[PDB]
Amino acid sequence: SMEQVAMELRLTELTRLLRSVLDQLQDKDPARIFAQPVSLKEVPDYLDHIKHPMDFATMRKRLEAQGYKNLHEFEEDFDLIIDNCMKYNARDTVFYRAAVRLRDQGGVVLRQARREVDSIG
Repeated sequence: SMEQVAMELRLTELTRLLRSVLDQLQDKDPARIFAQPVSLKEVPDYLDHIKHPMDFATMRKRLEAQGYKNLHEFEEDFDLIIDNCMKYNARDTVFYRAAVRLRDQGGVVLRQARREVDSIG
């Protein structure tokens, strides 16, 4: 149907905007602390602590399959990256600190993304 096509065009365009948002958030992680999944070879107990691992590479795979239907879904995964790190790592660690700075800097990007998603529809 033509409606299904219109819907798919909206999803494509959301994907475009979320790709740009993802790039911008990932620039706020210049250390690349969040770039890849925590290695279960290197942290064998990780899943005993963290039930839903997340990282920027995993988000990108979902994004490119158009697997984010709305901005809320995408923000859920970004918040997992941050929140997983702040639980596993102590306050005095470069990992925790990196997550705080990513959260704070990312907030700015996400605030305007929400306005754009609403504005463009």
